[PDB]
Amino acid sequence: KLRVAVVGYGNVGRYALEAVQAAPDMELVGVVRRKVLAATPPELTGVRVVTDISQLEGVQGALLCVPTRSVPEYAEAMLRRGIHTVDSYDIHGDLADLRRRLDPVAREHGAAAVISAGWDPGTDSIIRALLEFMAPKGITYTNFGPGMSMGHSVAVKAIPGVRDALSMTIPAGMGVHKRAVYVELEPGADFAEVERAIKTDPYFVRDETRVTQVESVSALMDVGHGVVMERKGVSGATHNQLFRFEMRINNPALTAQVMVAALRAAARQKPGCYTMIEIPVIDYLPGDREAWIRKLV
Amino acid sequence: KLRVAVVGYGNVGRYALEAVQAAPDMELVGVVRRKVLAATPPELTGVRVVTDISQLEGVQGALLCVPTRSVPEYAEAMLRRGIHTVDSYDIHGDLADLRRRLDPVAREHGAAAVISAGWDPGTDSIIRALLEFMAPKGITYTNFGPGMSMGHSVAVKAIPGVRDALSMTIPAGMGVHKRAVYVELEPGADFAEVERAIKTDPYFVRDETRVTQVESVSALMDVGHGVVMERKGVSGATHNQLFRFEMRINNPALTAQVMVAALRAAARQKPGCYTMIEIPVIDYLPGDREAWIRKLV
Amino acid sequence: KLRVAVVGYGNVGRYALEAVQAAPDMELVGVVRRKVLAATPPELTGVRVVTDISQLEGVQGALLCVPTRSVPEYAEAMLRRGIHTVDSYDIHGDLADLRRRLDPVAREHGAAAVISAGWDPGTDSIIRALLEFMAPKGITYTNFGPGMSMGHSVAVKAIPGVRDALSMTIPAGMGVHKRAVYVELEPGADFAEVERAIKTDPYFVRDETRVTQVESVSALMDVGHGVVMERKGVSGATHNQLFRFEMRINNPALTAQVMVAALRAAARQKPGCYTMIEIPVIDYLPGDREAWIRKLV
Amino acid sequence: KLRVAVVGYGNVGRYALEAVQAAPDMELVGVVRRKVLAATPPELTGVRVVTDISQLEGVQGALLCVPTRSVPEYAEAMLRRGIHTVDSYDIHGDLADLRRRLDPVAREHGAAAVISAGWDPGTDSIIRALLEFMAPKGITYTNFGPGMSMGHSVAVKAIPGVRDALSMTIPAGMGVHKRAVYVELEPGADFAEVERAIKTDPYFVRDETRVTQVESVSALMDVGHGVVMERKGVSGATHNQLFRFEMRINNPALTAQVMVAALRAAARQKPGCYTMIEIPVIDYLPGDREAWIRKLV
Amino acid sequence: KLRVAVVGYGNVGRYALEAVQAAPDMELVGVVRRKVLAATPPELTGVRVVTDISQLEGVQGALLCVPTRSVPEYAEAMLRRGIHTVDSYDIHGDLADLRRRLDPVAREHGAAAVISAGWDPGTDSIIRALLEFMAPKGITYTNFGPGMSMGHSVAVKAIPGVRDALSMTIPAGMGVHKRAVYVELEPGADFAEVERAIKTDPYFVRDETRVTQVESVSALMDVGHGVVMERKGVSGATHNQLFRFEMRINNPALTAQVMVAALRAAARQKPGCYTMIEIPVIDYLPGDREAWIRKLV
Amino acid sequence: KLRVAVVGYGNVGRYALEAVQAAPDMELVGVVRRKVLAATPPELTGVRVVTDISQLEGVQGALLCVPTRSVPEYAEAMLRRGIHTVDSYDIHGDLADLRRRLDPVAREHGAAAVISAGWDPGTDSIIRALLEFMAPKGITYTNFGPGMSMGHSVAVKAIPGVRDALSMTIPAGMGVHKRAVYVELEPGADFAEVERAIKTDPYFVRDETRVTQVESVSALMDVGHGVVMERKGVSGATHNQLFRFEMRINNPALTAQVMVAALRAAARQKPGCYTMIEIPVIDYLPGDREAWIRKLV
Ligand SMILES: NC(=O)c1ccc[n+]([C@@H]2O[C@H](COP(=O)([O-])OP(=O)(O)OC[C@H]3O[C@@H](n4cnc5c(N)ncnc54)[C@H](OP(=O)(O)O)[C@@H]3O)[C@@H](O)[C@H]2O)c1
Ligand SMILES: NC(=O)c1ccc[n+]([C@@H]2O[C@H](COP(=O)([O-])OP(=O)(O)OC[C@H]3O[C@@H](n4cnc5c(N)ncnc54)[C@H](OP(=O)(O)O)[C@@H]3O)[C@@H](O)[C@H]2O)c1
Ligand SMILES: NC(=O)c1ccc[n+]([C@@H]2O[C@H](COP(=O)([O-])OP(=O)(O)OC[C@H]3O[C@@H](n4cnc5c(N)ncnc54)[C@H](OP(=O)(O)O)[C@@H]3O)[C@@H](O)[C@H]2O)c1
Ligand SMILES: NC(=O)c1ccc[n+]([C@@H]2O[C@H](COP(=O)([O-])OP(=O)(O)OC[C@H]3O[C@@H](n4cnc5c(N)ncnc54)[C@H](OP(=O)(O)O)[C@@H]3O)[C@@H](O)[C@H]2O)c1
Ligand SMILES: NC(=O)c1ccc[n+]([C@@H]2O[C@H](COP(=O)([O-])OP(=O)(O)OC[C@H]3O[C@@H](n4cnc5c(N)ncnc54)[C@H](OP(=O)(O)O)[C@@H]3O)[C@@H](O)[C@H]2O)c1
Ligand SMILES: N[C@H](CCC[C@H](N)C(=O)O)C(=O)O
Ligand SMILES: N[C@H](CCC[C@H](N)C(=O)O)C(=O)O
Repeated sequence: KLRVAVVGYGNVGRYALEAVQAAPDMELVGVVRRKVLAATPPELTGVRVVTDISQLEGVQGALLCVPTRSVPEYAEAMLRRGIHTVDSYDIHGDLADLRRRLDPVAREHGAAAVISAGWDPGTDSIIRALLEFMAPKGITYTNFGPGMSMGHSVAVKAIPGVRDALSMTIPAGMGVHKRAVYVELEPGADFAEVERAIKTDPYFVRDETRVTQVESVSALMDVGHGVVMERKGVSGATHNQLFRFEMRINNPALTAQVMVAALRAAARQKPGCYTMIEIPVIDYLPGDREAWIRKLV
Repeated sequence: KLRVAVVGYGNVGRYALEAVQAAPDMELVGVVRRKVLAATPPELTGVRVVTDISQLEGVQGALLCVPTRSVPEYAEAMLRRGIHTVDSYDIHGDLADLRRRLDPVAREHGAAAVISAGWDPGTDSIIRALLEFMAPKGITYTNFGPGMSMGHSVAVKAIPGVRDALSMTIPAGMGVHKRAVYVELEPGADFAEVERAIKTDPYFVRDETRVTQVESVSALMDVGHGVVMERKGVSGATHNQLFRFEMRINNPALTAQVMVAALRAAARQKPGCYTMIEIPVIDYLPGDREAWIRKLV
Repeated sequence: KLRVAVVGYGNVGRYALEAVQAAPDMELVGVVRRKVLAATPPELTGVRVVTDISQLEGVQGALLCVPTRSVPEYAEAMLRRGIHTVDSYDIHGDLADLRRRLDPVAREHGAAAVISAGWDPGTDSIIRALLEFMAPKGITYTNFGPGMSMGHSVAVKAIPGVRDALSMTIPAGMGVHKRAVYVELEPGADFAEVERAIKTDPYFVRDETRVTQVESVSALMDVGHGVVMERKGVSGATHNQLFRFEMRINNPALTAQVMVAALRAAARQKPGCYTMIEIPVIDYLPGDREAWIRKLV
Repeated sequence: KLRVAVVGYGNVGRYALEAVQAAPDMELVGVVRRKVLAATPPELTGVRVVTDISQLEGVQGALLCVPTRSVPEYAEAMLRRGIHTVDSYDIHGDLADLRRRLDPVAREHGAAAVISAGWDPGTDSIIRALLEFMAPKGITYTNFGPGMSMGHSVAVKAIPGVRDALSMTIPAGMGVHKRAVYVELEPGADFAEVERAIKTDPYFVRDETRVTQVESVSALMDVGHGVVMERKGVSGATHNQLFRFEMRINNPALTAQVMVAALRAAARQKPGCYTMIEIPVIDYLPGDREAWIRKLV
Repeated sequence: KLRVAVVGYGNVGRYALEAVQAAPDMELVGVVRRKVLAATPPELTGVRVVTDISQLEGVQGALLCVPTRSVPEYAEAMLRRGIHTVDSYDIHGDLADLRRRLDPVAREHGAAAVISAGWDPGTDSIIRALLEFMAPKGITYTNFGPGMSMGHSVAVKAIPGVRDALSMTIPAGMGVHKRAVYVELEPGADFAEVERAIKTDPYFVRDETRVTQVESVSALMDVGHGVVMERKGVSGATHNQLFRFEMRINNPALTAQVMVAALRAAARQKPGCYTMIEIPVIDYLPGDREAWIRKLV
Repeated sequence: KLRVAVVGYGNVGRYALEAVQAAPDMELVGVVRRKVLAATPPELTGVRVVTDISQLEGVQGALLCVPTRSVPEYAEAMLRRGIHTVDSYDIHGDLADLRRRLDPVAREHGAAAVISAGWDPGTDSIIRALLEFMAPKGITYTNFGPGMSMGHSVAVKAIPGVRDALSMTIPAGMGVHKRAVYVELEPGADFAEVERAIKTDPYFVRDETRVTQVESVSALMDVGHGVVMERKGVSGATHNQLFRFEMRINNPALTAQVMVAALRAAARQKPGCYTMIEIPVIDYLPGDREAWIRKLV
């Protein structure tokens, strides 16, 4: 029923299309791309592809599957048209500001926006909140990898001279990580300059980063990723409460599925902007509540 | 700030008291017990203890730490007084109905009730809900133990002729569980009788149960418990997404802590009755939302 | 490049197509299906689809992605046309016999056939052989699941009255397995008779099998599967040598990828029929040998 | 049976003898040592021990259990006498070159040579090849230890001044390793110079190496070793395929057992030089093929 | 039966009190504190609390739950009074000397002293001793954490300017540890100064230490800790024997419990001073030996 | 220095010989066998083998490596000659009686005896005692396997008609085990009768046992074994204390090494009989105590 459009046909966008088609409560009106070539990708045969969302039926919701750094602008554009929006904006240091920014825009145009709705930020944030209130005193650790960071990869591919890139995240334990970036340079690019731009990027300035040039990125790339979140803390006055959550998943696949759920929820909220911990988890499930209560609680 | 009362001073009740005292946004007005002897238990020295909640300040919320089967009547009594209530009612097949029964009573008295707010039902429910929407197709398994089930223990304890009892839950894998009950009989009691009663209790009727008489239950009892929840499912059209969540904790201590977070949440809801998946996870955290968003998302 | 055709567009066939397309030394000529409807599934847009392999260019090799019980007939058909063939025939009981049956047919038509080339039988077989000669004395245990057995699922779907079916394999440990079948019955079929047919099928008669009728098989089905192969044996006269191999993979995806490698190898062999342990592992890698030796040995 | 001689009665040689004695298809003709003292070690009682392979019956195959840096010369010597040879040459850097060097010598004398046939290089190489074709895209990580590297230990023992030495390999993760060397110095030798020689030896120059002088190497030495080989890759176009192989074994025991199997295979090959991935796995099993197919595939 | 006194009411002291009360063969005569305020802590309601052990019954044994560096003087004082003593003195390099110093003082006053009786030193020592004689050759590694070190915390706490502190121990593997100190400073204190003092404390001088100032230590502190002890060694002439021991426990609670068992043991020894490996493990069990032999051996 | 004899040259006995030769504080005077053939086993060349201990020098201690059921009689024989004795008598239900039986015999002849000194009973008993006093309330689980039980194997080999046997122990979790016995029958034996005798044996009457006839036991036999002992209990009043100990070892190898340590200890005790929990663990280590204190505590 909910009419949706996938914006940005990249990694997450391609899985988003599949997530929307499998969804029992949604309808894929079309796909919004920067350009639409005469050669139609196999999986888009029979799918409406356009350069502007307005040329797409009566779109009520949009999955913003574009680069994180482009999320703010797209989000505002869709919101100003009264279209609910979901994105997986992953900059932890700024998403709280983005929410305050989109809130009024969303409210004034009678729509809802759910930002940072991937697995991290996203579902892992809900997990961190659970662990936070289950054992208030202590420390939580979120260890990523080994795997591909779609966000870091996009930032490297954005560097001039980079034909293609793979940003891998390696867990060093205790919340600390190391990053290995493999770059496929364009003919004429200067490795040293590309290395400088990578390490200077805010995405990379806080972690030990190692850049290596390679002949082929696709030969080394696997979009799989994972996480291990752990907490050793106190329940009331009771110490040594141990919690552990782990995933070994297809990064883009899970992100897109989560984004779909967040949009299902966005369409149920009062106009405004939300992060995933501000929405009752039942709003992420399709259909009436009763059945989910009996099945899950 | 929030004035609270712990109702029922047993296992969970003891930890509930500690959980409330450690919470930054709550004040423990007192403890409600069926009886108050002249001999004051040490941890209660300096704590108001009465047989009726009416003799306690201006109690705004109450943690119902009484037997599961006694929860319905207690919740209705506190609600009819305008007191928010939280309980850890653990009968999965019935809780949905309990929610529908308490909803109107809660609403008509301007109060909010959060039922089944322990770790399972409770937080494990929120977890199951996440796994469900992160990968809509497939199967989720919840394996408990090895550990003590406070609920099953209470049930056995109530049986006539049982001086004390320990109900252990053993994980057989794939969601199947074996139950081992260690019962300490009262002088001159019919074992075969107690045994028969145990096996046919709705709490035991569905699982493979073994009963063994022992000289001392306290010599064998440890209130530790744990869980392993797993899901192998499909995100969109992408198969083999793997998720795993595990806990190894003091059972009653976690439950009491979760109940505390839930009551905090209850005081923030519109009058009515809710299960934990019907509340935004951030309302379980004390204080303003903004800081929690920067820290967790 | 090796001109290749995919026979049977089911689960394995779907991934097989993707496997061939990604292969650097192969060209996908077309797909052979029992029938070709006017409605072209998206992924087959631009792909030649016929009902007889002879209407496909100059096919040199064929991937028999048909039901295991149909493999012998397809293989002979293909072999009699000078086309190398590969299948994932999974009946351990008599695959050795199939090999003896196809050997002369393959030799007399100047073609090679590599049978039972999935992950088990297939790659797991090579692993069992290594374990076997690395520690000649002791016992090997191959534990499957939890996951979907594509072969058992196909067998159940073939029973009259079954609309759709899922056969999951559960590891009981020590090489023992339990099978849980979920069936979506056809309007009118009798559960009891379908259940009897499933339990007595040669695929299930040797394992504790449980059958359950469900409303939706697709809601529970995930094609992921896995294995844990272990061996505690003797090297020479030195006891307690410990080996362990494990996989958590997309079942049909891996099967098809292996079939492509097996076909690559098939084209390099003398005319005849082989199992995977009768072929040097290097023949499964594309291109000249030298590079793989330096990279892998 | 295949008449076999063990060349080099060191660690590997000792287990090699036991491996041959347990082999159903082999006969131990004798052992070749640099010298034969009048004091016969217990285990060699009844075993013919000479200084030149020609004084051994009619030896058809030889296990070169000599230092890796001595292998090329021994292999050629043996091959020039029409004797099939097997070694565990472990220098990954140029074993491919050794193979090209021995190929003609082996072919021109009608004998077969299987080089680098230990567990790594050796069996682990076959495993890396399988992983390679099961999931063509992604990266493989081979993590060693904690344990004793027989090869690095031999190199250290060869340095002037070293009375005895132990070189342990420590897994740092992601294919990275740290090496901890324990040396028992000869009366008078200088630690600083021995330390320098160790650290700059080609065996150690590529890894973070630490050297420590000890009073007794035998007190710390255990020949056990292990490995964890992992791969997260793509099958066809399906990402996140997870594979893991692990062993906890007696290093030299396994090495010698594999060498025996490699020699068994060597005798079945056309004259020439091979690595283990160039030989069908079934040639490593004793006796007719049929039985192994039924038992393993 | 055995009349006991808990000396020092801090972390371990609190649990020591609980440990003594639960022990079947002991009576808690009282608690010795440097000061006794009019405000009686709830758990001490009904417990005799004094500033000198002479004001407590006929104390026969004392648990010295005071800072490690204060243990020597306290032990000598209790011993000179004929009181058996147990402590958890954790300085590994010094304890042997402490044993030689307390031995005569203990003997000349007809008392027994068991030093360093926590879990490490203490029970972990007994464990290391077993692994040592079960496999005499090889190496044992003791990896602590993640968790809080009561000892290191006390040390930091004592530093001038530190209001409160949390010393966490992180396992780097192979016996190496990283230390993370979280310090809550007193108003107007020099961080760089406190930081400098910490890093040079004998407790910290040998390991990689990081110091971080925080607003609240209690918000981060959890007294849980753990350990993983492993040994790969030789039993006789048989290599690769693998042993592994792990604990995940409430640090101060286990220590207090072990100290209780040790004191029980102390009252059973000939006058003098002992470490835990110098006492038959059965003297740590209450009551007659016969039953323990039937139950444990 | 301590002069020792190995009695019974079977599995444990052969490793016992090696354990004694590696021991720094012992001397192997000889081996006592029921018979001594003209053909000397390789490893006994240079070792004195006789049919009666009296023909062995000045034997001060003896390792009784004979069947458990023969231990009582041998133990008494050696003790009556003033020879310390060690055995690995594994019948848990009776060893407590055996101790009371040997005690007076040992004392009257001025010797010491350490019974049930293997790994279980033996070192695992010491482990169980530690866990018992570290957390008094709770339950301990000892899970064996998969592996070979030397004791059960001996009992089956003792059955008339059994040419050779392998008794494997499989862990079913929670202290429960299953037993798989593989028997190689003599020509003429009756499988049914052998099966009856196996299942009737006290060694097998308390566990689910399955007997299978096979052509070769040596083809399936691996003397490796292991254990996982776990405890979830209370330290004082603190619940959920988690402990876990695991071993993957050469069964006979470890048993013999432990027996050697027990004898080293036996020679340090006052005349009498002991189980391993009645001896300070330091007495199991060679040489002066001081060094072990500084190294282990
Ligand atoms: N858990 C999380 O929160 C989480 C997880 C995974 C991913 N993510 C986020 O997902 C974002 C996208 O990932 P991806 O791998 O799909 O990236 P991608 O493959 O580059 O796809 C982005 C698509 O947006 C469009 N696009 C590219 N550059 C653009 C630009 N500069 N301006 C406007 N549109 C542009 C393109 O689609 P068209 O060519 O069709 O226009 C492009 O294919 C990442 O930045 C990452 O931060 C977050
Ligand atoms: N490791 C292993 O060795 C291993 C692993 C996985 C799978 N396998 C084998 O793979 C086989 C196929 O699995 P799958 O999941 O791909 O089955 P599937 O999804 O049912 O597809 C089989 C295809 O075979 C073609 N076909 C030809 N004759 C058929 C017939 N008589 N009945 C039904 N279909 C027929 C059909 O394609 P068209 O409609 O296009 O004609 C059908 O879609 C299984 O039987 C299993 O034994 C082996
Ligand atoms: N996976 C693998 O591929 C793998 C694994 C394990 C070991 N290896 C290889 O095995 C090789 C041997 O290991 P090891 O532990 O058996 O060494 P070792 O204990 O030192 O024995 C080597 C034997 O070689 C003979 N020898 C002939 N020439 C020699 C020389 N020039 N210097 C010293 N000895 C000489 C000696 O026997 P005589 O005294 O009887 O002449 C010596 O005992 C290592 O170099 C290692 O690279 C490979
Ligand atoms: N496995 C082990 O061996 C192991 C494990 C855990 C802990 N420990 C040891 O336990 C020791 C104590 O730990 P904790 O956490 O209980 O420390 P704590 O919380 O500071 O308690 C020590 C108590 O001793 C008294 N005290 C403090 N400073 C003193 C001083 N300067 N002189 C005399 N008395 C003093 C105080 O009790 P009053 O106020 O009542 O006088 C204080 O509460 C640590 O030093 C650690 O080394 C050893
Ligand atoms: N943790 C433990 O407590 C533990 C662990 C492992 C083993 N064990 C015990 O070790 C015992 C022996 O194990 P094993 O594998 O060495 O058995 P084994 O291989 O049969 O060796 C026993 C030896 O004693 C002699 N012997 C055999 N039968 C005898 C008889 N009926 N009367 C007198 N002597 C006899 C023989 O030596 P000769 O031919 O040289 O006379 C025989 O080789 C087992 O019963 C088991 O209970 C205990
Ligand atoms: N921050 C983690 C997880 C990022 C997940 C998602 N934001 C992505 O871009 O892959 C990383 O560095 O891998
Ligand atoms: N009771 C356990 C361990 C026995 C260890 C030792 N007593 C043996 O005979 O192997 C079993 O059934 O395997």
